Amino acid sequence: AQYEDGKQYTTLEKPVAGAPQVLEFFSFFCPHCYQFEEVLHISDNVKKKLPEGVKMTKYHVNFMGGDLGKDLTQAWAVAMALGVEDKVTVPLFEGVQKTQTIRSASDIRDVFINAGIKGEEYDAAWNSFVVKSLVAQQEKAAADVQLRGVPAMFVNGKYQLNPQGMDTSNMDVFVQQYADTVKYLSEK
Repeated sequence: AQYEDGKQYTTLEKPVAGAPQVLEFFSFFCPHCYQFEEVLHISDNVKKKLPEGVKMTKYHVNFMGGDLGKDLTQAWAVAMALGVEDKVTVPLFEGVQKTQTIRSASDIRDVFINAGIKGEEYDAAWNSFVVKSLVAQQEKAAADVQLRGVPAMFVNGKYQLNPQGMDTSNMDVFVQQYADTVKYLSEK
């Protein structure tokens, strides 16, 4: 075939019912995740090729960066609750991996303040039970699907993208192949 199990995707031997359609995992500590966001714009190009009425979900993970990794998963919960993903993603990435100015929860908070979220509103979100369950959601979904590596994308809780089995000479070709693969898996 042109798309083969084990080549551009693997299949979960234990499928995850009730899963979000397109589910993506990342960590602000994850170097390929940085590329995926800043250089490749994977999420965005996948979206552009998906049907619509297709929900796209992105979650942070705990297993990188110890204590700060968990702070970042709670911070990403705040970002999702406030709808400000598109305003903090880049400075969180650069703060962790480029400038290395994020070392504490307070430094994470600074990024949100600078992006214009109000102090009171951030701290209230940070401490809210809506955010707590949004942290639990991120953890449960990672737990449902065996997750030991990022970046990772799952489609309908059954198919996992396998970018190792795609071409990397051309960055644009890689992205298109990746997005086309998600679309193919989507209509499966």
